[PDB]
Amino acid sequence: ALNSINTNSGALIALQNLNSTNAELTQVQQRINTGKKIGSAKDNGAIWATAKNQ
Amino acid sequence: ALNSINTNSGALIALQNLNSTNAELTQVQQRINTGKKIGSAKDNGAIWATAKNQ
Amino acid sequence: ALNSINTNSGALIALQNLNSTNAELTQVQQRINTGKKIGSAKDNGAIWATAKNQ
Amino acid sequence: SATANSMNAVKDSLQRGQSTIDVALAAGDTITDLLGKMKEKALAASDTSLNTASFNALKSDFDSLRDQITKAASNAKFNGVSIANGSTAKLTFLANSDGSGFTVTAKTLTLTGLGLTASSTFTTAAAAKTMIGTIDTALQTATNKLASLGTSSTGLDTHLTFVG
Amino acid sequence: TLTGLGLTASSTFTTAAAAKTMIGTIDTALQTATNKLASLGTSSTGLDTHLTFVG
Amino acid sequence: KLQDSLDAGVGNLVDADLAKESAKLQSLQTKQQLGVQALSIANSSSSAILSLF
Amino acid sequence: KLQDSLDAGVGNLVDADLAKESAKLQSLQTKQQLGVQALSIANSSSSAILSLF
Repeated sequence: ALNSINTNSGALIALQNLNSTNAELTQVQQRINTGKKIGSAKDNGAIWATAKNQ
Repeated sequence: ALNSINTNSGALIALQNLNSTNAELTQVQQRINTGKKIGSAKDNGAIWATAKNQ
Repeated sequence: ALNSINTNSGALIALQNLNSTNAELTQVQQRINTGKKIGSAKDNGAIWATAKNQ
Repeated sequence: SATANSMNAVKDSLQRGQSTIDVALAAGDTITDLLGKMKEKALAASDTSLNTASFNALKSDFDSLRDQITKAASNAKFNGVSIANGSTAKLTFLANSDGSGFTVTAKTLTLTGLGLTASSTFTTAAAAKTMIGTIDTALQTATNKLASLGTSSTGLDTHLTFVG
Repeated sequence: TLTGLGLTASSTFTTAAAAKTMIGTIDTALQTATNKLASLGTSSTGLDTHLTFVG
Repeated sequence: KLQDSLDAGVGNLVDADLAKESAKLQSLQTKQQLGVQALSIANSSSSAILSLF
Repeated sequence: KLQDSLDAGVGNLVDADLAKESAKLQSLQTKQQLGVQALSIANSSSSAILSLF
């Protein structure tokens, strides 16, 4: 509703945006820790496989 | 009426003005949270699409 | 107005003055980074062109 | 008084339309990200200095991203109805108490709605060089479709304020 | 597993020529293993994207 | 350099100016409190009539 | 020399540019703090209605 006490749709959207920021922060921490932008097959499978074979 | 107990037209107008203020507050919260004045296709579809392609 | 809740003209002027300070800070950072007071054609086109030819 | 009471159903319909478009925009974020990654795959595969193994790896990534597009488009539903999975040409939401409609044109986000097919791929560097422009067109048409859905959602919200 | 990589539990070489052939055998095994792991990584990223959508 | 200029251009297109949003946020919070107070004043109009009876 | 060029090529393929990650890290930490503040503002919307009752 517009003046609801049961549902806070604005808080749900704010939670989604905070989760997006936290996921970006986790990615940057992995890059700082490994020194790699592609550190596993999850980052980019084709380039990861090429680098492994090379 | 002028001295009615069944209908409060002034309260209806006051409710409309409060809803306007609440919608503006929701917009500003989205801008603070995402850091974006155009964060989705709902804000401005043409500029959002241009920024996506770029 | 004088006691307005819709318009904060003093905040607009304060924002303009903060933007001026930020632009000066960006200029000084470019000078520290390049070691040059005239590092591009945007700083001073005539002296930049003379220095390029020399 | 009965006319004023029936506006509650009109408001319910307009809010339902805004929810349907919200689900479509959430699917469209996934699809535009996948299309940008596929363009990077085809762009890398068009280089002729790659060996065969690198080319095949890029092609396999491209096909897997293409299948994820179908997954994302097929799940874009709100209580059994969709404005983006291609199942209908338009949705019509209530505009007034007489039952006049507020049409929203459907914007298909499936592979066929984007100008692609379930078999789209490249087998050579020249085919990848062509696929670059194909994926460019697909991403452009997808962003235009999502821009129209966002304008429709803003129009529904403005009409809801007027109905109140 | 070894059979999924194109090898067997008895794979080996007994001569220099057999080792020269095993070079290419192990090359194929490493290539197919990296392709398999690349597909698993793409599947994991797809599951994560779908989880965001479901939320 | 071209990649950096394309990214900065996207930022020019879509980014918010947060120093300006801080002013808008404070004034809107004050406006919301005044709107609740004004609705409270409008709600009380019926009570004035009770005095006449 | 060929071994060194293959190793440098692997580094071109996968290594991070840490000077760029430092900027991303600082801006993301500021964004996380602002997101917590924005969620705190959204949480308080219900309290405004208590005044009317």
